Amino acid sequence: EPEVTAKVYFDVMIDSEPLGRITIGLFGKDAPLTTENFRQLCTGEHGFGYKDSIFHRVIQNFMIQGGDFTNFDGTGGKSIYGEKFADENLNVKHFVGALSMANAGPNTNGSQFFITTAPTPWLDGRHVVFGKVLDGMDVVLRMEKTKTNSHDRPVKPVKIVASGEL
Repeated sequence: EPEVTAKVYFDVMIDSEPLGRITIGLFGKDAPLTTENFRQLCTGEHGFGYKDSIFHRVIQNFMIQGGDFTNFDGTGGKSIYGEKFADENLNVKHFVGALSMANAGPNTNGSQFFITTAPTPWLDGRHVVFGKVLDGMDVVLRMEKTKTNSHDRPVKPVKIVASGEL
């Protein structure tokens, strides 16, 4: 496993229901630019970030997806470096509990990420794995079972009510 160089957290709610804290460890040595973008979006030092954003897509036995704090539908988001930044490390394999950057092709990393819940080998080599859930995996598995109506969107918002560095 890669080395954990930092710890960030999400506090999750689903409509008048605290789900608990998800603790995330970052692979700051294998993906320094990617972890710094994620870390500073967790704290919000640049005036924007993950606080009060939602997980807009939930696919059972696959992944949950969030990070679109501009359009809330999977089309938006932006990095702290600008619009998009380059793929760093592509040799890390996905695993249950991994943090991985969503993209629209090579070198299109913004702020959208997913947390894998099952083996997803068809993403390997094409998405930058930059962290893992250290604690609160049961919260992730609870979020994964939420009711999705259409387009794999949760019928009730799965909201990150708080985020930052631990």
